[PDB]
Amino acid sequence: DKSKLKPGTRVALDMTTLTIMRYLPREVDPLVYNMSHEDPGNVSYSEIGGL
Amino acid sequence: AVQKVVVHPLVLLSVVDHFNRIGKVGNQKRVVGVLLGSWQKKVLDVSNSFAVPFDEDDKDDSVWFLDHDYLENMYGMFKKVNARERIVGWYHTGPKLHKNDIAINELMKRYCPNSVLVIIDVKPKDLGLPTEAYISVEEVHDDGTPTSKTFEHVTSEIGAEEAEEVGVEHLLRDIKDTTVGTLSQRITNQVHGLKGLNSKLLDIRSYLEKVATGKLPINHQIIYQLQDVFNLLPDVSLQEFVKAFYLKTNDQMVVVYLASLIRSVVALHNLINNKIANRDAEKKEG
Amino acid sequence: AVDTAEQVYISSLALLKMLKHGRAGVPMEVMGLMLGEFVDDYTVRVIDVFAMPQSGTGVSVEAVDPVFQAKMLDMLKQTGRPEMVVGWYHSHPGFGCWLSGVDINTQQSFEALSERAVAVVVDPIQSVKGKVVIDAFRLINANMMVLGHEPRQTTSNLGHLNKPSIQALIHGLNRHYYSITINYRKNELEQKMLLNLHKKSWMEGLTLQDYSEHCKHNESVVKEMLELAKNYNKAVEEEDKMTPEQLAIKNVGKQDPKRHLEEHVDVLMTSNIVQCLAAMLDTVVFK
Amino acid sequence: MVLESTMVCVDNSEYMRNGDFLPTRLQAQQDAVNIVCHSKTRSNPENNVGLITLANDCEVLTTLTPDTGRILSKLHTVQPKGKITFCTGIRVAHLALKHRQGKNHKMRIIAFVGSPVEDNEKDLVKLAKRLKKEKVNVDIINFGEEEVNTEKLTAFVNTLNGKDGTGSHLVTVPPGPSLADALISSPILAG
Ligand SMILES: [Zn+2]
Repeated sequence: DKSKLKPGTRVALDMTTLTIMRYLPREVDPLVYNMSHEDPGNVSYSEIGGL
Repeated sequence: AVQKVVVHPLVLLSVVDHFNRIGKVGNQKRVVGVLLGSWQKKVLDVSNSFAVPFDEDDKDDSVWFLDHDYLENMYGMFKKVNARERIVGWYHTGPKLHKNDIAINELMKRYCPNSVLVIIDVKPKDLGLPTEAYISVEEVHDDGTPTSKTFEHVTSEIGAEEAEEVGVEHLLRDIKDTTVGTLSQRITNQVHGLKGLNSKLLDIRSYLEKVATGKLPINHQIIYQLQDVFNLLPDVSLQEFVKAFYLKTNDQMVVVYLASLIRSVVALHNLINNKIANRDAEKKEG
Repeated sequence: AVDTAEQVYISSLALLKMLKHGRAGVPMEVMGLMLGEFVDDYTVRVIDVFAMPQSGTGVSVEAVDPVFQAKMLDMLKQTGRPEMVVGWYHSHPGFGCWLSGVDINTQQSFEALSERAVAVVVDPIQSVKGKVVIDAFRLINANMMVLGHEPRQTTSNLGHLNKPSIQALIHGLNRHYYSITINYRKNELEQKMLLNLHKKSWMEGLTLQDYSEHCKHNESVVKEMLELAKNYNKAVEEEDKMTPEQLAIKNVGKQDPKRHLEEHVDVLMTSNIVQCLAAMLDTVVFK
Repeated sequence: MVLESTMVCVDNSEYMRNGDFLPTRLQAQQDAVNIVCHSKTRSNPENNVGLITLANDCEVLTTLTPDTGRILSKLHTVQPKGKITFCTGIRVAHLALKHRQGKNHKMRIIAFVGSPVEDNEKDLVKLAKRLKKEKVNVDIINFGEEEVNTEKLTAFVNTLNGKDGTGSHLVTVPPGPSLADALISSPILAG
């Protein structure tokens, strides 16, 4: 699908012959993913008071 | 419905090698096989083919056999090694349009909707292209039996491919009339094209031979086109077409005069570039 | 023994099979089978090649299914004519040609079947017209390399005619396999029917080529040909000056009027004369 | 085992169109074909059985295969209706017999007639001496109803086993709608 290789997208290559094998979606580096969903803190508006 | 076809040298040789590999039959055999390929943008394409096991006898010549086990298994193999590749139609070796080639297409029309045929040549000599392709219609006129399954020749050409041109141009090494200058058009269509008009000229002369002697259908659907030709014959030398011609050309030879006029100045400048080269070489070198 | 004068004959069709199937799945090392008559101790004549579909994704050579080649071997048996498997191939795509360690294994599985099996590498990128590049190979015994003994006993000035590539020389080249000089078999029965059919116009030069825009295009060249000739009235005048080698290196940033001029003179010339003569024949031929 | 390739010629003509035989003519000769391909298959795994007809349209309904399931599926709703043409049954048999897997195999055909024929004995004696020159051994088994005493058929099989052939057979139809298994019990026991 050579119509789908946009200027800007992220793709995979070959090591030896150096050809394009597969288009890929966008990625999210480790730092962010471990910024996303690591709070199991379940405090509520009931606990806070005064403001 | 389908505009034109594209034929590769791989299938083109790939009939002929089969004609060799049954060529030990000696007596009589036609090569019949299955044509494979795609078609896109209403442009027919042909990529691959093979041949079916096939025999025929002249006594009671309405009997034919296509091994559908060989057909299903080998096309299943070809689908497996290439899912992009698929069926496109068929071909027979086609010297002179054999009789079973009216319902071979009906035998295998359940595979391809526009199950197209290809007629080729095994003794190649002509002044044209020895590749033919018809298309099935069962068109209805307005007299006699209507629905008549008549094949109709769609135009044909040999298609190239960037992969196969390496092998084609490698297998030529023989003659190549490149440096297409003022000469290559003169021979690719001005010498040869008049002979292209010669055969189509002679063809209606050969059909014309029924004057009181030949076959039984007289004219009906042949002479409206011929009468249309003789009506469509062009204008004679009376008008401005002469003065527009004369007028036309007269403009073109101006540009010819300018171009030839500059060419001589170019070569003269090269002569000065030569003089400077040899003179300042004689006294310096010695 | 052999005399490095083996001289493989092949075909006129199998080259097309090798480039097509080697080209369609080109970044993966595709493969298939070779199929021809095995003539005498020196030569071999491999007339046909059918390919094999892959096993899975991955750049390698997969495997061989004797169910599949057992059936496909019999399809032509009950349809065309019997042949014999002689060799096999794979495809170093844009590499050149040698034997990998994976290649030498599946070769080694085949030489035990028939001692004169043939390894073949196609390279469907670095070929353009005269350079097809195949260079069929076969293993040599490393046992004799342990013996320190020279095999293959040249009796003919036929082997050392092509110099080996430096990359295959880096690879197993002369320590595990040898090259074979090959050529091709062809006939005028094929030569005519591929020559006479590849590039053929039909009745196209018997046309008039956009009769309004012919003179318009003629204008559309002459107009900038004027200013290009003004540049030719610019570029001559720095002669009787600095040396023409400096008038060679110095002209790699800006265009010259000379070559660019004599291009357009040719284009206008052959553009006009064809339309003139082809315009004038139809006056005679058509009424 | 022994080299042959069994080619059955079924009868889908328009005189195969009643329930005179007890289940169905179609099911009766169908199951007869099933047990004789059990006989040829279970006497020889090499034998493949495909079916042809000798009607107006002599179609290869099933390609010559050692399978039987496609044969069963096509014999389901086969629609046996159309004009018989026996004279092209010879060519549409023998040319497939040249299309077969190997000419080391014995050319054996069984042929089913359950309709009146309109052939010339000159035509089937040209095709019959054609099968003499082609060395072809066909045992023809008649079904249904027929012109009594196989008119031109005794002369055909006579001009098939003639000239030292003397081993081909012609099983005529008994015109009683009985169970056809004992009717064909003789060629399956000995050809
Ligand atoms: Zn490799």
